[PDB]
Amino acid sequence: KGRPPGPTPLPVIGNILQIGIKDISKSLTNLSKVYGPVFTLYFGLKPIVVLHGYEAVKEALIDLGEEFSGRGIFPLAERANRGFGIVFSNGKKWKEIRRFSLMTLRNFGMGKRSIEDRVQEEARCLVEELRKTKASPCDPTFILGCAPCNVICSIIFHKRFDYKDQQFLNLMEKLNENIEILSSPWIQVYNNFPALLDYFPGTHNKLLKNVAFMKSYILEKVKEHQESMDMNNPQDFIDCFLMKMEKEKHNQPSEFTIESLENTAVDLFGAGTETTSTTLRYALLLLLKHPEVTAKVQEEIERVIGRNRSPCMQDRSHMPYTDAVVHEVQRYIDLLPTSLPHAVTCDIKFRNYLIPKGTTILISLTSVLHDNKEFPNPEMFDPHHFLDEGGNFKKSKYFMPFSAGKRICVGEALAGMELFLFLTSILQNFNLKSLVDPKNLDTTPVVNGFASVPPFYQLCFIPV
Ligand code: HEM
Ligand SMILES: C[C@@](O)(C(=O)Nc1ccc(S(=O)(=O)c2cccc(Br)c2)cc1Cl)C(F)(F)F
Repeated sequence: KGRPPGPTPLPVIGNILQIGIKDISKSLTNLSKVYGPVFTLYFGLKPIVVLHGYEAVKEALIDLGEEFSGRGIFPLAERANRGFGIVFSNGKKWKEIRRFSLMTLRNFGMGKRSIEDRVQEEARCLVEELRKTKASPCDPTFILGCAPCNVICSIIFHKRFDYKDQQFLNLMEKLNENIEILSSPWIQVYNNFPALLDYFPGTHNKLLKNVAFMKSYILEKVKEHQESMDMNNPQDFIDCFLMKMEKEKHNQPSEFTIESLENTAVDLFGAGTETTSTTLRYALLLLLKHPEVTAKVQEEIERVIGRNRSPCMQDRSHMPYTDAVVHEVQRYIDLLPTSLPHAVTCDIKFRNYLIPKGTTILISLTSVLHDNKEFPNPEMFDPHHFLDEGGNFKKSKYFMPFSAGKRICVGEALAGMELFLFLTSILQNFNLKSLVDPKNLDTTPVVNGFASVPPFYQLCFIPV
């Protein structure tokens, strides 16, 4: 017709009654059966266009990539973000900062030391810290959160920290606080009613204070770098950004500034820590529930890699089962069910519907990741979803946990390295033991807002 169809919204409240609050993804799936793959929803007064199923997602994100390359900024994000980096940036500001970040985040994008070497050092440090637990019951939340944060610390400041260093503990405290705030179920009420942000500013003020603390901490590092930076010899992301700024002195306007560097660094810490941490925490929980899966991974680790050397990225192609398990964890868990909000760059005609410039687009990653035809029994954890009859790795165009198109995760290659290297290192050195027993523990995702998190669990890391 003209505009995508949808349920008639109620005045002021919008479509909140149909969407709900607990499971947003199931509501979008039910609405798609009534309104089709392209439908309109109202988050208060804000019109949102939801894309359900692979065909609609692939046509928008890949075929009309540039048109759907914009980032939709919700009321809370708008108030909690003073200055943009990469995540909430748009236009030429986003295009330049993203292109720089992608080139810098390549394996050999920051001088002599590789991204892999930084992850490999962290994987070795992770094992040493799990060894300190003395095979006693523990909540892995803290230890599994330390490694991805330290990888970004090693990428931004060229040096990792001891899991006891106060400045590292402070940085993690601000990141965990911000995630707890963003993952609080009553937060979407601010997006449905942007007026409530003015009457109840306590939420966004706390996010602003933690971001300002992180920005100022990063500012100390950029000054230390400016003091000892050697041009022609970069060691990290800051060094690469400062020399890009030197190349930008001619044609002064510049998208690359000390301010934009602080914003990009906090974005990389925010988007790169909890995503990887939660996936690792969920992976270990799923490995406890399925010890037969864990045993087959350990068989591959013992045969391809030994016990006398650390795992590397070259081992992955020779390890189809382990690669399938990693892919299955990401596919099953559906970490970001609706990804990050998108926005249309210009007025476009999509599926015989007119979507005007700046309209917020919600990509249902669940509809792709949990496709019934591509993954028979999609609500069940099964490495066979990424395996053929012979046990060889079976790729899927439906594997979109990092989303797709122009806005695809900048840390896709990094997260892949971290997930593979950390999990193989843990299972090479330790056997996972549950105090509750495999039958008793629940692995069903706890969807509270716009992120899937595992339930609380404890486990023993027994050395092999
Ligand atoms: C398993 C771990 C991870 C998952 C599942 C994940 C997932 C995602 C998803 C779904 C998006 C939204 C893409 C979109 O807008 O459609 C995203 C964006 C982003 N992620 Fe990741 N991510 C992960 C790890 C990381 C890491 C380690 C980094 C650090 C380099 C990172 C940096 C980013 C950035 C900077 C963006 C914004 C991209 C942009 O607006 O252009 N992510 N990620
Ligand atoms: C700096 C800030 O932009 C921020 O931290 N934002 C942010 C961080 C992580 C994600 S995430 O999608 O990686 C995510 C979100 C919740 C739970 C998990 Br697990 C992962 C999304 C955002 Cl907008 C802030 F908002 F604080 F200002």
